[PDB]
Amino acid sequence: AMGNKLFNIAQRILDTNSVLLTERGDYIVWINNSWKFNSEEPLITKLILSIRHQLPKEYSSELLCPRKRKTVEANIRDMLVDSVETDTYPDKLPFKNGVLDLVDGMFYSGDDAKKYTCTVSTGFKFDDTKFVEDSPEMEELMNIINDIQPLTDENKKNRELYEKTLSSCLCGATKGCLTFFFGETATGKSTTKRLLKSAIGDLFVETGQTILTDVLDKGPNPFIANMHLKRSVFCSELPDFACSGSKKIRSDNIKKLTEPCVIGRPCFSNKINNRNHATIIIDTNYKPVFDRIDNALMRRIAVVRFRTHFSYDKVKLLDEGLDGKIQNNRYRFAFLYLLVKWYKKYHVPIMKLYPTPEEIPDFAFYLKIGTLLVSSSVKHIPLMTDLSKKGYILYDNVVTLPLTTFQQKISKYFNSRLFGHDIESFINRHKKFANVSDEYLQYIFIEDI
Amino acid sequence: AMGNKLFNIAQRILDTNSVLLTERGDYIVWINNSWKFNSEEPLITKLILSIRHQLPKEYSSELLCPRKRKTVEANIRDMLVDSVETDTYPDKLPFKNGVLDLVDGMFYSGDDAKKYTCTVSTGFKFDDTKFVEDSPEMEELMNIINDIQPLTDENKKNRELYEKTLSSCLCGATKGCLTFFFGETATGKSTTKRLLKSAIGDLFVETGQTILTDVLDKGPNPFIANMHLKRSVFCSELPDFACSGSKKIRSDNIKKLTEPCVIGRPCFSNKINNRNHATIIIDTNYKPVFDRIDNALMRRIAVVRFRTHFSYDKVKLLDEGLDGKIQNNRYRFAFLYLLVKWYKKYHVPIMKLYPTPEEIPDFAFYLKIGTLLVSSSVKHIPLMTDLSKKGYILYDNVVTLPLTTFQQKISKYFNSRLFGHDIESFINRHKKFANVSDEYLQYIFIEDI
Amino acid sequence: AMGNKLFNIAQRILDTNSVLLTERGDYIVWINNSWKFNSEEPLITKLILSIRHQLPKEYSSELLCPRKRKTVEANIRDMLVDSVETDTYPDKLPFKNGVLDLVDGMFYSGDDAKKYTCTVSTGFKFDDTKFVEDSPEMEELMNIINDIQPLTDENKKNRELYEKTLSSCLCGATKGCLTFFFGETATGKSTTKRLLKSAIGDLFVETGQTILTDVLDKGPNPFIANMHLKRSVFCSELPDFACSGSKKIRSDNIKKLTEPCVIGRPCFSNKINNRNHATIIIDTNYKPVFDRIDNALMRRIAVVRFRTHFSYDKVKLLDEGLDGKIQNNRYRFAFLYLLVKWYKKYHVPIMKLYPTPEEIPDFAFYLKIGTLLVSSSVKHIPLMTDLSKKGYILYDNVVTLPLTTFQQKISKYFNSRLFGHDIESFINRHKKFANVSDEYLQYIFIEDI
Amino acid sequence: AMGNKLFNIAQRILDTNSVLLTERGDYIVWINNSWKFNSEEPLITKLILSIRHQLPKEYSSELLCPRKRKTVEANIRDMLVDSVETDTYPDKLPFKNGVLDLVDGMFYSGDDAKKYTCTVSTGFKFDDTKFVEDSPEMEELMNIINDIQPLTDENKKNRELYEKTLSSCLCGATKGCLTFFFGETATGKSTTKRLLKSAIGDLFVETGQTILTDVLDKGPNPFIANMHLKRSVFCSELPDFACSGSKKIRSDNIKKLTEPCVIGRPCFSNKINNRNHATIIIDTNYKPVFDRIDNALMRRIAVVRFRTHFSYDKVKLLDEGLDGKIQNNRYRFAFLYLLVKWYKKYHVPIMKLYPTPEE
DNA sequence: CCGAATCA
DNA sequence: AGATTCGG
Repeated sequence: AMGNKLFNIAQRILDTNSVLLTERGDYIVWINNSWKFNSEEPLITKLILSIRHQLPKEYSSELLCPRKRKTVEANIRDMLVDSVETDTYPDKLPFKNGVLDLVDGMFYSGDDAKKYTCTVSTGFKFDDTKFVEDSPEMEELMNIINDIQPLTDENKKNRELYEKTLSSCLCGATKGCLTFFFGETATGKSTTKRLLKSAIGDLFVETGQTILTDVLDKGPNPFIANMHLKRSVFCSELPDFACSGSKKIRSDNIKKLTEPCVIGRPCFSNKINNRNHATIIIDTNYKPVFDRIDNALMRRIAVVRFRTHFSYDKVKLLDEGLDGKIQNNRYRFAFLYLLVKWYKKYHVPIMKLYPTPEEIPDFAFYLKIGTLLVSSSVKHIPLMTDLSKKGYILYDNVVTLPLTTFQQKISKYFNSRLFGHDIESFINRHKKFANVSDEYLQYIFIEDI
Repeated sequence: AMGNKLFNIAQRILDTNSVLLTERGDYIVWINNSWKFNSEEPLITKLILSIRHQLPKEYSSELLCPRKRKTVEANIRDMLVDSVETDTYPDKLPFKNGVLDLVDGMFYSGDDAKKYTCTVSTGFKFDDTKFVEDSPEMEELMNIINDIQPLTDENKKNRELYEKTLSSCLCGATKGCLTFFFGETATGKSTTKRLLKSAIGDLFVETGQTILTDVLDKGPNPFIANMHLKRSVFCSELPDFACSGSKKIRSDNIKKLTEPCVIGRPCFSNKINNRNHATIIIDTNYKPVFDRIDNALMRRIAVVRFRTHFSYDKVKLLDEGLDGKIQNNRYRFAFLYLLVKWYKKYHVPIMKLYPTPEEIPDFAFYLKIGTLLVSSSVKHIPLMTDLSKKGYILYDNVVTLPLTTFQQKISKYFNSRLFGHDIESFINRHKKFANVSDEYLQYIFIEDI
Repeated sequence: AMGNKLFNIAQRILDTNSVLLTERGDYIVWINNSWKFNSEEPLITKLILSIRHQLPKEYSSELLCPRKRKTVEANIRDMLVDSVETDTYPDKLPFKNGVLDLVDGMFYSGDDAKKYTCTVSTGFKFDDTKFVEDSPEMEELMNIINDIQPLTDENKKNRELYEKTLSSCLCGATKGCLTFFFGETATGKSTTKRLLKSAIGDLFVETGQTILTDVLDKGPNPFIANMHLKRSVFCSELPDFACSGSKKIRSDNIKKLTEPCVIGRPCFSNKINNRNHATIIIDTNYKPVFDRIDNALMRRIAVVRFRTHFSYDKVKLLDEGLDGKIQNNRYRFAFLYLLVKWYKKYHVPIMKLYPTPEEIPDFAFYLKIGTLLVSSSVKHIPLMTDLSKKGYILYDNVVTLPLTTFQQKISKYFNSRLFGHDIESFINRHKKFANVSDEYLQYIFIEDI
Repeated sequence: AMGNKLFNIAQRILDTNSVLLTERGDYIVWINNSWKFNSEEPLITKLILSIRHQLPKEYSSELLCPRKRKTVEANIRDMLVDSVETDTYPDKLPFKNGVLDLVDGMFYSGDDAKKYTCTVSTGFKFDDTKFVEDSPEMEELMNIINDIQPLTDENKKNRELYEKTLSSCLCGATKGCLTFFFGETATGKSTTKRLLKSAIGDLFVETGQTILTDVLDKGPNPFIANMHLKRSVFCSELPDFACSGSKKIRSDNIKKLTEPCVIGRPCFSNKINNRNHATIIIDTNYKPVFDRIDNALMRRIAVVRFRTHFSYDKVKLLDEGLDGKIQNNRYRFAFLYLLVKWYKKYHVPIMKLYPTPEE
């Protein structure tokens, strides 16, 4: 009683694989060299209208009927059963004209880009003519970057880490180590953030201190929903941690933002499985203080220092008109080319995210403790023969140092007053009582081992 | 089994580009020289009925069928895939008869106005005959404005800032610096607000103190939904900040209302991406007090003082019948012409929004502190040779002044009693402890540098 | 494939302009000499059925089909594009039989009333036979009103203000000055309220103290939705303001209820633009106390005193059976005729709403202050030659009087103990500190000018 | 392309006036001698099916089709324009079999009851056989009432006021003076309340202290929404006023519950204008304490004292099995007859509510 | 293939 | 001069 040919048209459309069922139970369409997607409005009908010209005239004429078109859309929905997931590759950069590869630097379009299923995109059309190195904009932006981070051997490690972070901003996979941009106000962090935002378009997203000092998994969370399927996250506006009224960075939150699928409820929808592919960068003017510090957190945190003010390692004047050029996307393609070059230099063929926690006072204190306070163990029991005369008493098969002796000897390596709050917090977090008073921390000095 | 010509009619309609798919997934229509839009009811059918006369009789007759008309509407919906965004230009003033340019003062209509995609409009038809300068209404309104803000050299900067703010009320872009209307009751702020509202019609919107002292991003927020795609916002009814029971202006809220797309959930809809193009003006009778004060906030805030009462820099009598004339829109076109003249004088070709925070007691205190308490740095370490004898002790490579010395010397420049709460709050927000008692603030006097 | 004549019928119907598209995007119909309206159910089909007899038999027969009737309704919806606003005139009184003019006292019906677009109505049919002056009910109601408000020269101003307020209860425009009904319990305020309610039917609406002491703009607000497009509002049940546990009247709320379109979200709908055409009257047994007092509020507030008890300026007995007559609408048309007469006496041709704030203790205190404490200005600087010897010290080009002197001299005009809380609140709201202790209020006595 | 006869059938149905449009924008139907009403589901189709037999066979066959029946319903909706208000008379008592008049005591049914438009009803079928005076249940209930309130000259005023309040519980108009039931615990107030509830069926509604000490007009208010179109409200559970933490009775609330159409937002609906025809009775064991005292409140308050404890003015034994008879509706029609007799004694021809503030 | 029934 | 089915 209906059109048999409509199912044939649906089958032919699904042969092209122009519409796919996402793992989240959503539908995507391949229109205008882009994987367009909208949960609110099914774009299947729009896809049918787009690809009607790619079909015999006997079928394109039938597709003109909205009723028949909706019938074909329903047929496609029914046939599409396997919820095929997307956005697997981390080395492909989508555009409004297709996909650009980060490996060879070759940009794909049309069916070449259709082989890649990218739900999001950079938000603008790709232009290879502007995507060149021998351009005045490229040279100007290189000068700007050198101003922000000098190419000096003292800053060579810091500059290289900054370049690696910027290259990893293009990564489509999880970030295994958080990056901190430390410095003073207007040291180039904001300029770098604006340049990255202009270069990557819709892939950019920024947030404040909310996710860093508050529990994300509490009812709906717009921040987590926005951060899903992203390329880079900027966490600016941190408070004076040394002063009262400022919260500490929650290590639990930092460890939460390190998984491929970070949990968090969206608004009036069930999309808790938020895929985390974004490079999270923290902008601050002060050295952060964390509520909890451990080896895992120190291996999840890297710090980049900005040491050149623009009126430090150097002082220069401020360019007022450069902000307008950034807002005009004059250096967008130059920044993109620089990021591609850095990605090839560093992240080709494998992503690398190494931690640098030694640029934080509390982190440095904990690192020095760990280098000097290796935990007691059964393997350290045979050392009791030499450690008995040094105050270390064997308590429950553990080499234990008295709290008084520990506090006396911790003033030799650390300032007992500068680290007084830090030392007290570390003790309270790691002290144990023998009976009531022979308080000990299950750590051993290497000076006595 | 249906009409093949219906798709041809849809194609011809979309050739005219009379209907566009917004970035928010909404549909707009170009009817009666206006970009009409309604999410609740799709105006596509109404657009088809409007433009049926612009089509051959073979097609206009077919469009008379509501079923065929809905079929063509569905075809248009399917063909429209690219969610083209609108309202880009900040220099175009829409009307019910078309678009008026702020650059050359030329008003466009019909297809000339169709080139511009304005979702909102002034809410009334444009009239060039009333849009003249050599009119009695223009002279009367100029006299009224001079009464509100005298053309005196003492008030010349204040008057010019007020004129710049009024001209920027026509801006279709983000406001980079909040404006404060400070004064006493009935000093002309309400008259100016009413004149602007009558001049700009639907583009006007006003709000209370809710957005200034409360967190906007908390579930649904009607205020943010209303403020989207606006031209000017008035924030009146501020409390006595010096007295108890009155909240402080949240600097976080002020910084939130400074982005092109301010977040905030509407009512039973997903339009969190609220575009902010409105000039936010704050009406108050008292000098505001902020919970947090920083350089960014002071660069985001400007203050305009009203110094002429109407029974100050001058005192005059009250005109009871002027309110009726304002409500009758007698000076609507005169006010519009004055705003166009001011926009050409100031904002042509580029918008300018400079901060004036020095008209606020706490802001003035913080500005004087910043001029006198430049933060310590490594660049200031070589000054330790001269600063050691002046009480500045080098602590962790930071030039640190004792809290006692800081409090003693802050009474020389500031009244230690008048600013006692302010000084204490600043210290608590910016003090750091050396060990327990050598409390310091990482700032250096210039009298000793 | 459908009926071409259906569009012709729709065109003919829209020629009559029997259905109009409101500014709020709603549809109204002109049925039974009334502009019926319902957002929940479109009355267009009912209008088509009503006016089918006003069409040729070739069309009335076609309109009998519900499918064709719905088709014509959709055609009318599509053709109706201009969202024409309604309820402009304030001088027209709608009825269930048409519209009564307040200017000439002539009642219109049918197409004469169709020229007027009134969304609301009095809720009952008009009867000119009962709308007469030479009736026993009119004389009885005149006696009742004279009992409530004596026709005495002492109360002549109060009686005239009461009559003006009652006449303005018929106004279809914004009320520029709030009215207060002050007195004791059962002084005639409730009787007047009941008489007005019976006279005006659906146009009446009453509310409690919620809108006076609470913030209206907080999510949904049924009160604002009900008050829209109304003629009169009664705010009764005020607490003992001098005693604890009673909130103060928010001046912000009072100023909010003074605009043609008062904001406020309805329930599960977007009708925030609530048109305010109602005469707001406050019923209380105590003199109100406001959280904030200013010149604008005092110019927005009028007070009417009821000085005749019914067991004051006179004491009479209570009529138990008069309440039944009021509930039977016996004096409805007499009250309507009296209101029309008062409107012609006072509000013809222009509405007049003058403030009388001098009947409130705090308001009287502030009025006396303003008469005695004119604010200092540059125009008052030349008076410093005579004011220096009187304690007025010129501080920052402002004539400043010490707080001690101000408190000493404020006890001469005001009772420093009776107004002690009022004087202290005024000082705290208006005091300024020279350095810490030469506290001043920027106001000057006229005894020294 | 439809049938012409459907509009004619709709016109004929509307001639019978079996369906009416309420003032609240709702529809009511006259089925089984009752003005049935439902906003959730339009009962128009059911009414058409019911009255298809009252029509020529040429039309009943057409009405059998649900689609044609819905079409006729749409026609009726289009033709129904005047939102005629209903339930005006305060002297008519609706039932499931019709309406009983409080003036002459005559019960109406069918088209006689159709002339009366009652959205609500007593919730049970009327029975004149049980509605008689010479019944053992009537005598037993008279004894019970005399126990609750003695027929003594000392309590003659209190007894008469109590009888007037019980008679006014059947009033369909506004209550101009609130009535208080003062005394101690289990003095007979609960028994009288249960008897009234059993007698009046659905027309009864009972609440606690919420509406007496709190602000009614604050967002949705299910209590006020339920109180609409009611005949009597019982407000029990008043706390000890002397003890701290117990709120006082708000005079504003009392004045609010004295208008024909008391405001208040229902839940997810627009029924703010709630008609108030209910005789509000407050059950308490302490002398009331009010936030404000004034003549109007004193002119709005009536006090009835219960002075007979059932283990005061009398002390009698407890009848445990009487509650079972009450719940079995044994004294329902006897109580109804007593209420009608009291209404004729007091409220014929005019309702009367006189305050007693001196108590 | 035309008409009627069934009809978005 | 819904389309589509069923009947002629």
